Amino acid sequence: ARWFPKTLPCDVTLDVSKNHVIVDCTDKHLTEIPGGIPTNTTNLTLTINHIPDISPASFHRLVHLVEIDFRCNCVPIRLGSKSNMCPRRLQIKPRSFSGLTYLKSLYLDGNQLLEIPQGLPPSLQLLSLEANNIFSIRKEQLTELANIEILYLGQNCYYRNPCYVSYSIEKDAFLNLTKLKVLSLKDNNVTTVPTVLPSTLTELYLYNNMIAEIQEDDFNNLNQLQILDLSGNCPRCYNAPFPCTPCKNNSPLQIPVNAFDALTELKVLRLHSNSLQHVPPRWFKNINNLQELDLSQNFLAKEIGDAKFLHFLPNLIQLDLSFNFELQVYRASMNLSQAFSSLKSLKILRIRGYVFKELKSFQLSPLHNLQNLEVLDLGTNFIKIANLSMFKQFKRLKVIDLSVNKISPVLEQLYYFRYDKYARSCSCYKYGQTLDLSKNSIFFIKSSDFQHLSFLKCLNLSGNLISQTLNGSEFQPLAELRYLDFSNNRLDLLHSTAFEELRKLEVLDISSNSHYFQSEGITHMLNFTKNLKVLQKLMMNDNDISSSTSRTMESESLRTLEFRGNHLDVLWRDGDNRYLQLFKNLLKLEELDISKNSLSFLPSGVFDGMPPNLKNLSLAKNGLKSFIWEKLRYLKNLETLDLSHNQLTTVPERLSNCSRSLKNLILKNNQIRSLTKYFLQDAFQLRYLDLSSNKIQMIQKTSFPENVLNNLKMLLLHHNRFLCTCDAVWFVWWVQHTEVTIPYLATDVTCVGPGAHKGQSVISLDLYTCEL
Amino acid sequence: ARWFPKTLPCDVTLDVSKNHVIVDCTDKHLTEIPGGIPTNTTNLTLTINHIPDISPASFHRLVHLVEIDFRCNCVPIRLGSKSNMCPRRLQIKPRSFSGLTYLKSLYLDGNQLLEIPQGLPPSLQLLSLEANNIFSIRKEQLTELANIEILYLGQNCYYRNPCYVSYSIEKDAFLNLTKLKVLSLKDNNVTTVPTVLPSTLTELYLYNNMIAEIQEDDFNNLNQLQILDLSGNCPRCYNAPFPCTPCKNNSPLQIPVNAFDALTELKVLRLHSNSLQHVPPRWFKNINNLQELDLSQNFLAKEIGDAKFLHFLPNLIQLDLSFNFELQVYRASMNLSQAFSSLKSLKILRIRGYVFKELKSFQLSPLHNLQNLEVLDLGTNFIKIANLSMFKQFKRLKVIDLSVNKISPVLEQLYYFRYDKYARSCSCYKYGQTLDLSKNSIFFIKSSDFQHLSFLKCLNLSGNLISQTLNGSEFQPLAELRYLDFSNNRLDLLHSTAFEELRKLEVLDISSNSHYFQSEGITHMLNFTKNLKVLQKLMMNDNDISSSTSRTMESESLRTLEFRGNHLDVLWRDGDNRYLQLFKNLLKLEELDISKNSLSFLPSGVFDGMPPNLKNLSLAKNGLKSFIWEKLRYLKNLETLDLSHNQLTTVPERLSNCSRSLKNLILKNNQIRSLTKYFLQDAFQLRYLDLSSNKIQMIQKTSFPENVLNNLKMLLLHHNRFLCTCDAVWFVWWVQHTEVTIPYLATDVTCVGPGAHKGQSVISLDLYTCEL
Ligand SMILES: *[C@@H]1O[C@H](CO)[C@@H](O[C@@H]2O[C@H](CO)[C@@H](O)[C@H](O)[C@H]2NC(C)=O)[C@H](O)[C@H]1NC(C)=O
Ligand SMILES: *[C@@H]1O[C@H](CO)[C@@H](O[C@@H]2O[C@H](CO)[C@@H](O)[C@H](O)[C@H]2NC(C)=O)[C@H](O)[C@H]1NC(C)=O
Ligand SMILES: *[C@@H]1O[C@H](CO)[C@@H](O[C@@H]2O[C@H](CO)[C@@H](O)[C@H](O)[C@H]2NC(C)=O)[C@H](O)[C@H]1NC(C)=O
Ligand SMILES: *[C@@H]1O[C@H](CO)[C@@H](O[C@@H]2O[C@H](CO)[C@@H](O)[C@H](O)[C@H]2NC(C)=O)[C@H](O)[C@H]1NC(C)=O
Ligand SMILES: CCNCc1nc2c(N)nc3ccccc3c2n1CC(C)(C)O
Ligand SMILES: CCNCc1nc2c(N)nc3ccccc3c2n1CC(C)(C)O
Ligand SMILES: *[C@@H]1O[C@H](CO)[C@@H](O)[C@H](O)[C@H]1NC(C)=O
Ligand SMILES: *[C@@H]1O[C@H](CO)[C@@H](O)[C@H](O)[C@H]1NC(C)=O
Ligand SMILES: *[C@@H]1O[C@H](CO)[C@@H](O)[C@H](O)[C@H]1NC(C)=O
Ligand SMILES: *[C@@H]1O[C@H](CO)[C@@H](O)[C@H](O)[C@H]1NC(C)=O
Ligand SMILES: *[C@@H]1O[C@H](CO)[C@@H](O)[C@H](O)[C@H]1NC(C)=O
Ligand SMILES: *[C@@H]1O[C@H](CO)[C@@H](O)[C@H](O)[C@H]1NC(C)=O
Ligand SMILES: *[C@@H]1O[C@H](CO)[C@@H](O)[C@H](O)[C@H]1NC(C)=O
Ligand SMILES: *[C@@H]1O[C@H](CO)[C@@H](O)[C@H](O)[C@H]1NC(C)=O
Ligand SMILES: *[C@@H]1O[C@H](CO)[C@@H](O)[C@H](O)[C@H]1NC(C)=O
Ligand SMILES: *[C@@H]1O[C@H](CO)[C@@H](O)[C@H](O)[C@H]1NC(C)=O
Ligand SMILES: *[C@@H]1O[C@H](CO)[C@@H](O)[C@H](O)[C@H]1NC(C)=O
Repeated sequence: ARWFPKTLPCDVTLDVSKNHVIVDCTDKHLTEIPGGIPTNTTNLTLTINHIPDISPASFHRLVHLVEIDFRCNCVPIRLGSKSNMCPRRLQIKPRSFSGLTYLKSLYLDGNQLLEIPQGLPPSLQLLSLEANNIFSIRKEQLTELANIEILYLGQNCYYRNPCYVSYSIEKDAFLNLTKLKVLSLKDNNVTTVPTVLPSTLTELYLYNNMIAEIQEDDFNNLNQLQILDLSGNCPRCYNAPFPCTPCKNNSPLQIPVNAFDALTELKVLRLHSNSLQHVPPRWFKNINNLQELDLSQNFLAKEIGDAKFLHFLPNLIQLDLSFNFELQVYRASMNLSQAFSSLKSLKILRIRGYVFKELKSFQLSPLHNLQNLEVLDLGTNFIKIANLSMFKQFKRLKVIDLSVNKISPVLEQLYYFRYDKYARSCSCYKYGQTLDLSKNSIFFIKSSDFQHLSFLKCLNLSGNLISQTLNGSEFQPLAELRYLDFSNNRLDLLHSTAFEELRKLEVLDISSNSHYFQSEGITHMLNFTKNLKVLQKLMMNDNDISSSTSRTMESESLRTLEFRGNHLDVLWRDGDNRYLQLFKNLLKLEELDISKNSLSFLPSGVFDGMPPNLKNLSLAKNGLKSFIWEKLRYLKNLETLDLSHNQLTTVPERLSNCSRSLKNLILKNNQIRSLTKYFLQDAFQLRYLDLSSNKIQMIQKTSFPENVLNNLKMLLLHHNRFLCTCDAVWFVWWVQHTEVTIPYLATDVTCVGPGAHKGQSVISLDLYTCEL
Repeated sequence: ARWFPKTLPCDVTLDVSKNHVIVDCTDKHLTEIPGGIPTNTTNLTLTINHIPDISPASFHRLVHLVEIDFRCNCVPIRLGSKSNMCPRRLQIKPRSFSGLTYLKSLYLDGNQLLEIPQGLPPSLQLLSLEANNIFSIRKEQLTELANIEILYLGQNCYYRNPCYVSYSIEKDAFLNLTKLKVLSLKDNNVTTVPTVLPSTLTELYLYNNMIAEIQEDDFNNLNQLQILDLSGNCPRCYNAPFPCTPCKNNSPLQIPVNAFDALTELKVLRLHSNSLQHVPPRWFKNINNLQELDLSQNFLAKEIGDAKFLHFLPNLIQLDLSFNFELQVYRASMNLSQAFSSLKSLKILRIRGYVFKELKSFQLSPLHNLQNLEVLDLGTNFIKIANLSMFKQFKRLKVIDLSVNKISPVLEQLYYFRYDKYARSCSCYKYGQTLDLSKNSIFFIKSSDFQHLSFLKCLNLSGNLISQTLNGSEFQPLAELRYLDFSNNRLDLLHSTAFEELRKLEVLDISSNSHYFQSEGITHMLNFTKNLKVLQKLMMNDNDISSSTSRTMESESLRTLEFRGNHLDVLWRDGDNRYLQLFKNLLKLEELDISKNSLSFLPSGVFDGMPPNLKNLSLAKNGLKSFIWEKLRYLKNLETLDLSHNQLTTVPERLSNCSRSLKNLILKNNQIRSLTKYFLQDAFQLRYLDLSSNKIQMIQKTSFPENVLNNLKMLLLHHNRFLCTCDAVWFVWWVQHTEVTIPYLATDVTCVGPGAHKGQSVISLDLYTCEL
């Protein structure tokens, strides 16, 4: 199928439309730039290798390069692997880049460089030098960058990559960069705003530095600026997860009342962790276009009850005031200034970490007539009391977020406290109105708790303390609810009428409710599904279910059942036939996950007990030591079979004789040491096959007929025990010449032997002596 | 050191005092009895192999055998491995046992035998034939057993090993076994009590059968019987975890009032799962000695309120009345008859599964003057209300068990419901008075909850819903408490005064309280230990701890800290020095478990930050990819180092130069491929070394000096990658001749190659061609 096998250890992709030739050698354990890179290459990526040097030889033939991505070949010690430390900084020899007349983007982040690389071609639009050791910026070193438009210099002096001095920037070092639009000097030990900056700037990132004061004219000429981030200058250090040094005298970042007067195009202003105690209204007198304001992690608790500056922000879309509470103070209630009602455009309001005992409806009246408000986030406030009926006046909202509180009758998990959320490395909302009560202290629920909340589409009760026999009465008002997340509670399924009042429920999650399933003698009605007439997906993972009072689960609607992390091995104890049809009467079930059920064997009868339309079956991670492949004939609609992470040792003699429907067969991480002689014969309908991480030594053509292989959408073979003897000649030739997608050919499709060939890639194997 | 290497794949022990030669071939994957078993062998065990036959050659030379243990070489299908099913039942040829003039004990359980083996020697005292296929007992087949005292015939016809007919016993089949003391016919589909039985019987096991009625004279002659078990005849089938057929019309096992009149020596009567509705006092008229009565899994709920029979049981030690509740009945309270007060000798009372809402002090008054009472078990009753102060009248008890209830302001976990708790296979009580409130619904606690309970030594609150900031006030009456189990709650360690009122506390378990450690920005005072002045052991496993407001834990008493299952990798983020001394001021800490903390590397400063008297350190299961062995020099008292289940690839060049104190070094399940040339040179304090489950190919003599090997109590080497070439000549010879204890030589110290030798045990390897 190929006359010239590809030996290059990189992926090569063809973007005919914009004439791009993409060569991606990411994470190929290279110690040199590989030979034979195509001369037409436009995008060359060498990220995460151990190439110690660049020289004119490096890209000599590659005159068409628009982008070199050479990140993280020598990353700073505390940021990189401690098992493969980089011994010496990347060495760049003169005029390695000057021949590349078309080069627009150069990424050299994370190479321990000491100076800005010189000799760069004047076509360059983007230069990236994050996580190097460059902490002095001189005008002279920037002359080469006349046409530069995006310049990243951050992370060159901070606690994970120290330079032990203040960052240095020469007066007007950036000024004659007349095209520069984005400048990022974050995480750099910078002490003053650099001046004068070019008025072309649209984005300026100065956050996480040691700037104590803003001068009146620091931003005087920047009439095109759209994003300004000054966060983390004079940080609020309480409970900081990183080493945190505050400004002296509990000082805030000092910003003169007129400092932003020139910023008429500013759409985003970030003032997170600046220890602000006041927000002067005068700041925003000439900014009418501001859309996003971040004021989290300051000391604005009292300002929130006053907040006159809000009257100047009628175009604001997002307001963040999270974590402004006064230390050691547990307020009685939330005091929102009436000025919030002048925020006519607000869609997102976040006030986590205000820290107060009781929320009452009148406290939210300033928001009552904000017509665009879509998200109200009051998480992590330790609220003990809130009458949920209160939110009848907020039907228009998409998400009401009370997550992580103490109520009783999606942002990353580190978000407000992490050092740099934007550091670069080397859900039920769509169903409609969401009330998120997850991670609260709700121990008991009753219908009145949800009075006037009939409009709700998703209710998140995950991680409460609900330890209750539901009988169909607790959710009566929730007549529109489509999604209930009830995971991490203590559901007691005594009654098969549980949840039946949720007559429009489509998704139910009762995962991690194992408490009552763990003790003998307790009644469990797993047939509670019959009463849920539009239920589409049921999750009951990690419930430790090893017994059931009912012997069948019933549903004519359910299409997906997740049953992972239970004890079907106990339910299907050999000799006990009573539960072999547990799933049989889920007539429209197509996907069944019964991985992690300690199923070391399948008793006869489980396959005949499967419902008739089963399409996706997972039996992964069961410790399965044997498997009657012929029993797959009962599964007449089977398309995906996941047998990964087991102890299987054989494949079927004729996959076509076991299932002439199967498309995806996943056998990774088993103990298979050989294939049957006619394994895939006539298995035409097959499209995806994972044999990786087994012990296969040989594969002959009879097992892998090409009438089958070339309609394979992927074939995974890596991490086996291939023996590269003259018996392997067909397999080696076929692998070298096939166009079927096989991952990790360059890195993990390897001979274990004999001796000479140990560790050698099958792709590079020369077997001419077999033909002499 | 040995002139004749042992090649026999069995363990051989010498018990010089009792003149025993013990040969243990348990689970050696033998398909034949090995040659060369010592002629003096007295105890031979071949359990769990695949030896298909026994013949006169089997034990030909072994005339001194007192015991043959040949269990489970062909186990019934539903009881055995489905990956290695036994193809044909064990074959015993004639006269295989008659030459064994001293044979006292013969175990042939689980071999699918069809008849009682004939030709047995007249010395035999014990025959065991459980889990075979013998379901007709004839007097003729028993004549050979004249001297038998112990006969196990159960598990030959039941749902896990069906015979599809009723068990058959000939009239007086057992009568002429005049020495028989123990007869077990459990799990056999028996339909009547066999008669007449020999009057020597002391123990009769007839449980899990199909006996519907006892005849009035079925036990008439058994004036020596001490234990009678008739349980599981007419079973109580509700929520049974095995296929269960009740007698119909809800009939009980029918027992005439005089059926026990002859059993004057009876000490144990088991009537579990017999569907009893009454316990006639007349049953016990001539049983004056009964000590143990099991009446669990009947329908005695109403009888418990009357219970006139208890007046005839003044010597009873143990009474079990668990799971007698009426189906679908949730009683208001528990009604214990006054007759319980006549149980003068009672030590243990178990009444689980009575199922009632409210426990109150007056309900237990019949027990107030039972002076010998030690255990009151009221678990699994769904009690919602209980004033714990009532147990002030129960200071003499050792354990008050309210586990698994719904209270709100040690038996196996399958015990009452499993089919045969005695089926054979092929904790804080010690501190004093214990109140076990585990697995209840306690969400909030206050001091008054423990009013009058100052005598308690151990309190188990595990698995409740306590989601509360403790501040030192909640446990004030518990002035003698030595052990608090607070695991699986939702501890909020806001205050460093938590638990400080428990001034005699020695052990605290706060494991699996991860809830509030999972959300960012929440204050955690891990320095709460300072106030606990006699605390010896602290468990805080599986708390997901990744942040702390305090930087150090402090204690003058703590000796053991379990800190497993947290995120020290995040706390010790490279470049953040603030937590590197978290444990430094636990000045008396001797044991530290920080396994499972995602520590893929150890930041420098961790070892210098350890407290000075640390002796046992676990770093297991961390994904550790590298390790600076020289840093062990900081741990001048280190004796045990557990690095198991990591990714290490090297050992130190000279262990003695890293730690002068190290005695136990555990390196199992790593990636070590070779040892350093002088690894163990002069490591004179080393005593235990585990290198199993690595990738070692070769070991040379320089690495293993003999003056060090002579002090090793164990050296574990199994499951490596040994290369059995002429280069391995020292190691192969040394392994064959050493006296150092090396486990699994017979089974898992194996050549991986070259070719001819794959799978061969190095103990069997012949390398003479290397020496020609
Ligand atoms: C190949 O490299 C070019 C050069 O950087 C990439 O083109 C840039 O793509 C971003 C994505 O929107 C644009 O903002 C830049 O303006 C583009 N620059 C030019 C000169 O066109 C391109 O994305 C890369 N393609 C791949 C597949 O890596
Ligand atoms: C940021 O710059 C400060 C100084 O502006 C550095 O602090 C100095 O560090 C040296 C070397 O450790 C000390 O000897 C001086 O006493 C420090 N001076 C002051 C004024 O603090 C600091 O190390 C730099 N931070 C990083 C992360 O590189
Ligand atoms: C070796 O076999 C003898 C004979 O079966 C065992 O001796 C019996 O041990 C039990 C347990 O202590 C006693 O109750 C019996 O009284 C002993 N004698 C008989 C005739 O059964 C002995 O325990 C075995 N030893 C080992 C190490 O297996
Ligand atoms: C226990 O004995 C009964 C008979 O006393 C067995 O039941 C019979 O089984 C055969 C074949 O399965 C049926 O055709 C009969 O109808 C059954 N008879 C009755 C009276 O039910 C039963 O199989 C035996 N149990 C075991 C585990 O062997
Ligand atoms: C040993 C009990 N077995 C049956 C049983 N199961 C449960 C259960 N899951 N939850 C409960 C919650 C409250 C009260 C009782 C139960 C209960 N009961 C007892 C009864 C309702 C009479 O069936
Ligand atoms: C945003 C969190 N700031 C630190 C904090 N942690 C906790 C905690 N673990 N538990 C609590 C329980 C009740 C009320 C408050 C807290 C609380 N607070 C707030 C503080 C003012 C210090 O009390
Ligand atoms: C809220 O705070 C504001 C300003 O700090 C002030 O009007 C008043 O003290 C508070 N009002 C209420 C109703 O609590
Ligand atoms: C909660 O508020 C609603 C107002 O919609 C009211 O109907 C209900 O009585 C209140 N409940 C409590 C417990 O205050
Ligand atoms: C419910 O909230 C939990 C806890 O934050 C979250 O992990 C989960 O994804 C949410 N469920 C849905 C369906 O969004
Ligand atoms: C369900 O339980 C609720 C809550 O206690 C109760 O009001 C109602 O009577 C019960 N309904 C049924 C049908 O059992
Ligand atoms: C589920 O099975 C139990 C078994 O007794 C039965 O009581 C109940 O009627 C069944 N489920 C229904 C009716 O949804
Ligand atoms: C308890 O039940 C027994 C049995 O019916 C009855 O005789 C007795 O009067 C009851 N006593 C109480 C206090 O309920
Ligand atoms: C519990 O009983 C004790 C009697 O020892 C009494 O002092 C206390 O008031 C009772 N508590 C409650 C809540 O009834
Ligand atoms: C407390 O009870 C739990 C739950 O039953 C049990 O697992 C644990 O071992 C008990 N703790 C002690 C110290 O006995
Ligand atoms: C500790 O909490 C208890 C329970 O609310 C309270 O009574 C007590 O005053 C608190 N003590 C301190 C010192 O805050
Ligand atoms: C624990 O350490 C913190 C330091 O963050 C301090 O506020 C507190 O007083 C300390 N408490 C004790 C008991 O040492
Ligand atoms: C390790 O060995 C070197 C060289 O023999 C010696 O100088 C050094 O003191 C030793 N260190 C320890 C801790 O034994």
